Order: sequence, then structure tokens, then C-alpha cells
Amino acid sequence: MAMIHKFSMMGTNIVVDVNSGAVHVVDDISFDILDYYKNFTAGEIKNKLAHKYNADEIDEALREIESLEAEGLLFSESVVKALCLHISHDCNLRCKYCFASTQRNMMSLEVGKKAIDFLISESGNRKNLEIDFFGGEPMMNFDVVKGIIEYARQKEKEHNKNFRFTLTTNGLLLNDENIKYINENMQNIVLSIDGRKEVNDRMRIRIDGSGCYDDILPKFKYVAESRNQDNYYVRGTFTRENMDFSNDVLHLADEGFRQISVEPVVAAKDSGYDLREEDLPRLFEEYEKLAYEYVKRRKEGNWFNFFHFMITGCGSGHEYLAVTPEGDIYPCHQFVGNEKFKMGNVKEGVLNRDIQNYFKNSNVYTKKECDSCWAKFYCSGGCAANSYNFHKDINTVYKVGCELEKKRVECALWIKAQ
Ligand SMILES: C[S@@+](CC[C@H](N)C(=O)[O-])C[C@H]1O[C@@H](n2cnc3c(N)ncnc32)[C@H](O)[C@@H]1O
Ligand code: SF4
Ligand code: SF4
Ligand code: SF4
Ligand SMILES: [Ca+2]
Repeated sequence: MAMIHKFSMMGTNIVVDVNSGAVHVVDDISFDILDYYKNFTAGEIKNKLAHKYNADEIDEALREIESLEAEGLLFSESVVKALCLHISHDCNLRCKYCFASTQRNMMSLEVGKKAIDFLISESGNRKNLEIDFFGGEPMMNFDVVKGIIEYARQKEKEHNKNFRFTLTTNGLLLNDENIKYINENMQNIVLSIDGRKEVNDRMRIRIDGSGCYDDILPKFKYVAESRNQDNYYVRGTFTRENMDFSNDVLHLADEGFRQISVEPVVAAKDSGYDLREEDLPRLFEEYEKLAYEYVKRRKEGNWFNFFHFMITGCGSGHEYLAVTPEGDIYPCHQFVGNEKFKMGNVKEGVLNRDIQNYFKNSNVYTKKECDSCWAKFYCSGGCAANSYNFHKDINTVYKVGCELEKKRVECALWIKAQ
């Protein structure tokens, strides 16, 4: 499986050798060489490239590319650590693209602590433990969150562990007092806002239809600077309704957000919101359009971090598990619908292993469609929710949500070239 990927993006030619991880910026002549190198002689390539370059400059271009091959940078040849807590399945929003379009109960405190104990028991001897407060809207049940935190740190002393708490909130229930507590206790907070106001208020709406932009932007802007524009990010979701998502990222940057994350929709088949292949040469340009601007404001007064350019696996189902409010264990937040992937309850606290191993053995070596790919050692490993939603199987590639990430890998590699 000796292969390379070749791309040229905004006046530069970069090459990736997949097994090595080596990255090369190359000139036009050696860039056109690799169209023929592995299958043609040095004598055959002269007659081929005898309209743009001449024999000597061709051979010198062969010289080093044949030495990178000789150097070996061309053609080279389970323990659970995090729990996604569903502190609530109720919510005060009705976002179109969200799975919570279906009941409505609150995680009890006794199920929370049975979630902390389950994590410690299955953590092996890993010291760093992650607890994500998620679900519907966790702040609707903030009493329990404070109780789970105060309970975990009593356990940190006894079990030689360390808990890393993150919250993800729609914004509506942040106030002066819970924003204090959030910054002396949560290591990271995720703010859900979709960017421009017409885009956000289009779909992050309440039961009545009214939006949430005007209410969350004031408190989001502040939580960011209360924590010095770090240890947070604003989390946006672009669907078919806003494929110009670059302005969404930059509008959030213009409002003073250094840490921004904008991602495609997951498990959005047959909703009208998912992105199709026809949109791929539409979504690509704004990724490139984005990667250009981050370099443009890299060292200037303005600057912003886009999470998907910052360069294992995602871990859902073997290293990362979601806990329903009743204690039920699921591979991730996106699977608590499907009952077949039910893996146990944190009360009884014993984990189903062969669903766990079924998920652990779904990596870039396992699936046949990945072994052909150039970004296998650069990828997230895919999204199991997207695979089962588009093909009812955890181990077949979801072609769109995949060429998106390959372009982000291409955009992240390209930023580091400057
Ligand atoms: C599921 S919500 C739960 C936490 C909290 N209520 C909030 O929105 O911040 C967390 C994040 O997941 C994202 N999300 C919801 N449904 C999604 C979907 N179908 N595809 C991709 N992201 C989604 C939303 O953008 C939201 O920011
Ligand atoms: S707020 Fe979070 S949970 Fe409620 S709908 Fe919007 S995304 Fe789903
Ligand atoms: S990108 Fe999709 S296909 Fe290429 S490796 Fe990562 S997951 Fe497998
Ligand atoms: S499966 Fe898809 S959605 Fe569930 S965690 Fe891994 S990536 Fe996020
Ligand atoms: Ca700690």
C-alpha cells in the first residue's frame, strides 16, 4: 500500500506520502513528474514532458524525487476514557437539524454518580478522565451537574485520577452566577451558535418559532473574554441552507471569537439539510476561502482559530460512550435512538463487550474503502453515526462527509506550508 496524494491549492504544489506522513512542497516540473514517475522510465518521461521542460531540468527534477524515495519519504512501504453525559433529554429549543425531534426526562443525581463510578472502574490506569455534559440542554438540570462534579473530585483524591469537565449549552440559561461557577469548574465550554443571525435564527428556534441569536450573542461574547478567549469555542452547524458557511466563521470572528468551530450535519439523510456530492465543488471553495483568511490574519491584530484546521480515532463505542439519563450506555450521543447498539446501564454497570469490540475494530485498516485513501493516517477515522445513517452499517464510508474532511486535511496541510 505504497501511495501518495498530490494536490495544488492557491499557487503551491504539495505532496503527501501516506505511510511516512512526510509533506513536500514541490515546483511545477517535479509536480508534473509524479504523474508518470512510478510507471515510466526517465527516458519515457522526457518525450512526455518535451513541451514544457527540457531534458536537464527534467532529470534534476527526477534527481531529488528519486532520492526522497531512496531517503524513504516517497513510497514508504478496551479502556474507556470519556463519558458523554445526557444530563437532560428535555430542551427549550427545537433545532431542525437536531435528533431531539422526538421522553423529556432529567438525569438523576444517583445515575450521575453511577456514571462516574462506571468511568473509574473501566478507566484502567489512565489518570485523565473526561466528562461531557450534553443531551438536550444540560443547564435545564444544573443541580445534578454541580453534584456530579463535587462527587467526581472527591473521587480524584482516592483513585489517583483527574477529571476534565466540559459543558455544551444552547446559551439561553447562562446568567451572571452560573457563568462564574462555569469558569471555576468547567475546563472547557462549547457555545452553540451558527454564525450570521439570519442563518442561526433560521433553525435554532423555539417551539413558537422565534430565534435565539439576540439572546445568546451577548453572553457568548462575554464567557469567551471572561476566560480570555481560550478554553472554549463557538460551535456552529452548517447544512444545505447555508453552504456559504465561510462568512459564518468570519462573522463569528468579527464578533470577537478567537475559537470557532463549524462542522457539517451528522446523520442527516433525507432531511433536506444534508450535503450532497453536487455541493462538494461548492463546499470546497469556502474551506479554501477560509484557509486563505486564517493565514491572512495569522499575525495581524485580528486572528481566529478554526478547529478543523488544527492537526488515534474518535473513539465512540469503545473509548467514548454516552450515558442516557436512565443510565443506559450507548456508543455516542448520536446512537441513543437505536436500541440494537444498547450496551448496558451504568447502574448495573457491566459493559457489553462485543458491541464494544465491534466498534473498536472499525478503523482505517479494517474498512476496505479506507485502505485506498491517502488521509487514513490524517483522518478522524470517520463518523460511525454517518455510516449507519446513510448505509445502516458502521463500516462503510459515507462518501460526502469524507471528501469534506480530506479537503480540510488538504487545507490544514497547506496552512502549515506558509
Ligand atoms: C446536540 S446539542 C446538545 C448540547 C446543547 N443543548 C447545545 O446545543 O449546545 C450540542 C451540539 O450538537 C450540534 N448538533 C445537533 N444536532 C446535530 C446534527 N444533527 N448534526 C451535527 N451537529 C448537530 C449542535 O450544533 C449543538 O451545538
Ligand atoms: S438546543 Fe442543543 S439539544 Fe435542543 S435542539 Fe438545539 S441542538 Fe438539539
Ligand atoms: S477519510 Fe473516510 S475513507 Fe479516508 S480514511 Fe478517514 S475514514 Fe477511511
Ligand atoms: S460517531 Fe460521529 S458523532 Fe458519534 S462521536 Fe464519533 S464522530 Fe461525533
Ligand atoms: Ca482536577
